[PDB]
Amino acid sequence: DRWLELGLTDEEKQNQLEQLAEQYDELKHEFEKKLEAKRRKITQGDDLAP
Amino acid sequence: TLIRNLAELHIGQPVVHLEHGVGRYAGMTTLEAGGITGEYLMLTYANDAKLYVPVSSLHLISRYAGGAEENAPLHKLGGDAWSRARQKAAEKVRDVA
Amino acid sequence: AGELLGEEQSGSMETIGFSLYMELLENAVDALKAGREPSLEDLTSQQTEVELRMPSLLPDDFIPDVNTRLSFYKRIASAKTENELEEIKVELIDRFGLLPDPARTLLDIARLRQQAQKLGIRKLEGNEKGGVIEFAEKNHVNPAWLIGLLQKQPQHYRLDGPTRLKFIQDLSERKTRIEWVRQFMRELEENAI
Amino acid sequence: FSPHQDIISSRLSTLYQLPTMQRGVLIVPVNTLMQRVCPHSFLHGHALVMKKGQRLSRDALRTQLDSAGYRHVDQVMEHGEYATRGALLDLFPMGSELPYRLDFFDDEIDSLRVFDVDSQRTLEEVEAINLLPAHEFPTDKAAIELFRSQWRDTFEVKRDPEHIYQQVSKGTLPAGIEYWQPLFFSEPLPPLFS
Amino acid sequence: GNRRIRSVGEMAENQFRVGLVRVERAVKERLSLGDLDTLMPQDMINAKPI
Amino acid sequence: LVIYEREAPEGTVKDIKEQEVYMGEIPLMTDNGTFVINGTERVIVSQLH
Repeated sequence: DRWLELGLTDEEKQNQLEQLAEQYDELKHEFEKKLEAKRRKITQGDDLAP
Repeated sequence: TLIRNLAELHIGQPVVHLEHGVGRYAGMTTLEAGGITGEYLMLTYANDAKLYVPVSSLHLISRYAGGAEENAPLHKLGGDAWSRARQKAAEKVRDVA
Repeated sequence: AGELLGEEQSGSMETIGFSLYMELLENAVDALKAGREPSLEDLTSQQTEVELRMPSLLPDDFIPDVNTRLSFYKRIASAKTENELEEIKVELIDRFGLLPDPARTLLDIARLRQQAQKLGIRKLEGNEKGGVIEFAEKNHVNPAWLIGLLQKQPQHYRLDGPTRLKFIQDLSERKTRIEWVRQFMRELEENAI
Repeated sequence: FSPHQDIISSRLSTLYQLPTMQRGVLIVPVNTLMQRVCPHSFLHGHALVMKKGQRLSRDALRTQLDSAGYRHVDQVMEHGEYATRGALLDLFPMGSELPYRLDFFDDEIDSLRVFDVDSQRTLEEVEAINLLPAHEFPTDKAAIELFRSQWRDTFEVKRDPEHIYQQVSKGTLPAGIEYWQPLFFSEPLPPLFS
Repeated sequence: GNRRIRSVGEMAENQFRVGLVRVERAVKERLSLGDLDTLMPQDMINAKPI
Repeated sequence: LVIYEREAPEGTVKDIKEQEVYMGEIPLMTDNGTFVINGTERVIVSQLH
């Protein structure tokens, strides 16, 4: 849970670390909204013929 | 200097085009609309329907003063509400005339 | 701001803006002074239209922002004398160096509109192949020499309407078109009555 | 809040000439004598002089100003901004009090004309100009990476779209960033006594 | 050398064009009328035919 | 939609308005190449005309 801010020498490696942390946060957001989307799709009513 | 701070052309502030109604200014654009590239000031209305007005006919735009910069009315284009309001105002101005 | 006309100031109702009230007030003052019927047409105003199917604008590359562009648009629209045009041209020279062809065309079109308003003609329209000239109710062009030209070249000049003169010209060049119209109107006003 | 960058102008000029002057009285209050300052190598290592007879590119000088830290605006009215319009580049030096237009000609400095904030026209043409860095700290890529290194060494990063670390790494400048000055030089800042 | 393969894209495109022709006729006859000061490109364009 | 001016010569703009009109629903193609119409995925064969 606490890895992604450990120190590291100055180079593109720090850039990769930042990019990966950003990706992790984005993934969390993506999941937390996709779950809501699926809930909406399930619980809604159903269109039908007259 | 506060008046001169700005009295026109903020990318979000609303304006009123007396022909149609009240919208939000959005900028300038050049369009080839008949073989001659002319400038156009574009306004946005309800439901995201844009209206470009030729630069030459600039005197038809007034700076909004109803004081609802964040809650102002947004006339949907092609509606009779603005015409009705204008007719009421015309009657009032005829009376005061 | 509340009713600029009625009571209950400092109200947030849906009233029309400020200036439009003054526009309608002066229109009704015209209805009173001239005794004319009230009408929602003075707002649909037309001082002088000189469109000639020729691009004329202040390109954004020539001026970056939009606020200054619109300020100069308004000022040029509300010009009154060619001295105003000259000083505006000087200011444009200073603030943005050389003048593009559209800028020069706009300046000279404004100048020609100024001169035509001085003359007495209201609507001068055209295209590449010719155009029409339309005067005012009380024009200052000499009818004698007007008819003289009309009969000199009826094929190139036809009074088609109480106020409309149709002419044909091969002005495939914008410069040729502008020079022809300039010389035409200048010669017309030389015999002004 | 920033120190009201206009004042910075009046500051940097006095700093630039300060070592080289024989007669004159400089007055300072203690509250500002207490404050640390730049090393003046950062200062006079970036001190450009534009002269008439120079075949310098418009774009090369543009990127030069960008590296110096001048901000690109379109209606220059303040200290430390530059605007461009076709062949006419104009800017406002941080040292002087009046902006200048250039009138490039074949990548040659043809004119150097002062103009008021509201005249926008020539008042006079000066032979040459001297300009100084936009702020009291570098702002090139090396500066950003050095700042980030010092930050990760000293404080703790927070993954946040307004935490000044991320805001600086983005490229912009936080309003109060001027107080985080010692994070830009990797040196103990002079006490101004030098 | 005289017979042509006409895959799914082309046939669907042509059906779409013959759909468009109807709305074109409708809008042409609509614009032939006056009273254009308050039109919008929503009432004249109909989604049912296409 | 663009509106000219009647009295002015052929070619001129009084005001021009536009908006994003909805129209139609074009079925899409699955990865394999079979459309789905009503839960009864179909395929369109080519013609040799």
